[PDB]
Amino acid sequence: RNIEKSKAVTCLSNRENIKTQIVIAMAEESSKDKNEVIKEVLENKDGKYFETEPKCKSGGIYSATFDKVYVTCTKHPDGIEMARDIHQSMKDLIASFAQDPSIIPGASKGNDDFRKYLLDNKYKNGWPTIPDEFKAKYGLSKDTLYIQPYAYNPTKSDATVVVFANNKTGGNWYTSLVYDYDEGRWYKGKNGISVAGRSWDVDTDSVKSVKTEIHSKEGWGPLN
Ligand SMILES: [Zn+2]
Repeated sequence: RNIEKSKAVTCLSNRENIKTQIVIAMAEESSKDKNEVIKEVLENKDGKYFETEPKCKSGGIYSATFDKVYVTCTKHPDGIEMARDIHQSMKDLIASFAQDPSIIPGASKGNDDFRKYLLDNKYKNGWPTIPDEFKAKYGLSKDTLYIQPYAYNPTKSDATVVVFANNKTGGNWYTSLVYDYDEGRWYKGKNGISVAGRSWDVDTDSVKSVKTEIHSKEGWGPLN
């Protein structure tokens, strides 16, 4: 129904509001336990944070963590969490390879082979996808948008990981949606950029890192 989709959109906005209030609350009492800060925001202690305790209309239960602040709902999978999880799985795999080349089977130890490992061993139903409510809110495509990693130089000491989303499950490194892992934000532009063949965040004289580019290219900006 339009009811269920609305519940999903509403919950997303809830989680973003929870995130902002937690962030503000932590900056307020900088020297007090963060889990306790999170608990009071979630429960709307003394009506201080919201008009009422945030509740998911689909009956989900909210959680929030501190690394940067992230919020989840047990009934509404969140695209930022999915991106973070993908980013960390690739980072773990890169660290594992650094101790043991054989963790990737076969002769080829490239980005596609690291991704294949992730698909075979963890994401067995394929890459996770950007939730419809996030797409509706932020003006993204009806197309299924696959949240997925690109590993730059995964066998080397300057390995980096970028998570992005496009309508392909592989073989296309151009994207208009890039997840900036450092900011907790998706970036969107209308002209796609390639995430391949260059570092997430180390610029050279002639080749700007993906991160530099998403923050400086024209038509590019933050979404959430
Ligand atoms: Zn929810």
